[PDB]
Order: sequence, then C-alpha cells, then structure tokens
Amino acid sequence: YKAAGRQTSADAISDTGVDLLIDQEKSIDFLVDDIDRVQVAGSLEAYTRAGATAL
Amino acid sequence: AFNNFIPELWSDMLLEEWTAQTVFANLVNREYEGIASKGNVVHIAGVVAPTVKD
Repeated sequence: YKAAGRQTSADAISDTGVDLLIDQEKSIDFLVDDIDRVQVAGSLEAYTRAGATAL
Repeated sequence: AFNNFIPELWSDMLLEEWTAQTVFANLVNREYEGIASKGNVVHIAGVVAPTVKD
C-alpha cells in the first residue's frame, strides 16, 4: 500500500478447477455350460464370487 | 559267605524308549478324510477367475 503512493484499486477474483471424469466402465462376462454344470463334482458359484472379486 | 541266599532284584517296570513329540498331523489340514473313506486318489480342483474387460 506504501509503494502504491497510498492508492488501492479492486482486483477481479478468479477460480481454478479439475474434472472428475467417471470415464471407467469395466465388465465381467462368462458362460457356465449346462453340460459342465451337470458333469462337475460340485457348485460352480465360486466363479460368480471370482468375477465379483476381479472387479 | 552267602553264595546262595543274597538275591538279585529286577524292577517290575520296563524303561519306555524316549522319542520325539509328534506334531505335524495336528497342524496340517484333515478335511479330505471325509471324502477319502474309499479309493486311492483324491482330486482337488481350483477356480481360475474370469478376466475384467474394458
């Protein structure tokens, strides 16, 4: 304020910004064959849990 | 001297042999003893996970 004589004038304010882009879209997609579902030793629902764990 | 009337003595207990404490059969998994009631092989299978696609 002292170097300015004793003058003051008002500045314009401004902003910065960043974009959160929601640009990721990812998928799981697999077949459970009915012949395999019948012929295997037990439940295949562990593959639905594996798909969820992968995402 | 008493060549005939002084006994020799035996202990009635055998000394049992000193042997290692067994531990491993209590530490490993026993779950397949349910299925292994017959046959000479157990097959165990594991999941391969589905791949995430973009």
